[PDB]
Amino acid sequence: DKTFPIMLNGQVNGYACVVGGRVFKPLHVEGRIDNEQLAAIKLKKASIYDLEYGDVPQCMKSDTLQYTSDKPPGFYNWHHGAVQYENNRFTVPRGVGGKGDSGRPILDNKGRVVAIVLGGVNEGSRTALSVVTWNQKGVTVKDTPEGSEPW
Amino acid sequence: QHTESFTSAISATAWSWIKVLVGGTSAFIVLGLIATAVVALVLFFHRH
Repeated sequence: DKTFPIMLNGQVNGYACVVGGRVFKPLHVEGRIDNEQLAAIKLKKASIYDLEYGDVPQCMKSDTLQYTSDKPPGFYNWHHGAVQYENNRFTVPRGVGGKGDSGRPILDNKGRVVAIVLGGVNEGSRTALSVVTWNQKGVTVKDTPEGSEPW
Repeated sequence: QHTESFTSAISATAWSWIKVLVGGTSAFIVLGLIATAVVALVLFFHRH
C-alpha cells in the first residue's frame, strides 16, 4: 500500500493515496506531493472532483482493489480502527475525524477501499463524513452530509 | 423625380433567403449547444 502525505512547507497538509486502476491524489488541498515519481505527473481535476489521473508506469499499477456495490454494515478497517455502518458513514468517535488529515481511504476488511473521505468534520454526538464512491452501479458519486468540512 | 418610398424594402428574394438562412443557422447551433449543456448536467444530477 502506498498512502502518502502531501508536503506543504515541509509538513503534512494532505494525504495522497494510490488506488487500483488509477493513481489518486486529493486535489482539494495543495502542496508538493512527497513522492518523486508522482512529482512529474500532469493534473486532471474536474469541477467538483479532486482526483489525480493515473500516470504511474504499469509496474506498480493497481496498488489496491476497488470496491463494488452491496455495502455491508460490517467492519471496514480505517486508519483509526474499524468502522461499522451501512446507511451512511460510520459513527466515528468524537474528536476523531477533525481536520488536517485530508485524503484518507476507508477500506474493506477484504482489501477493497469502499470510499474516499472528502470531509465531514462533525455530525453531532457521533460523526459521519462526506465521502465519494460508486453510486449503485459503479458511479463515482460524492455524498456530503450537512455540516461537512474537509478532515 | 417621382413618388417612391425607398424604405429599406429592397431586400430581394435571394437576399431574404440568405439572411433567414444565416440567422436560423446561428440560432440552431447556439440552442443545440445550450441544450447539450443541461443534458450533460442532468446526468450528474441523477448520479446521486
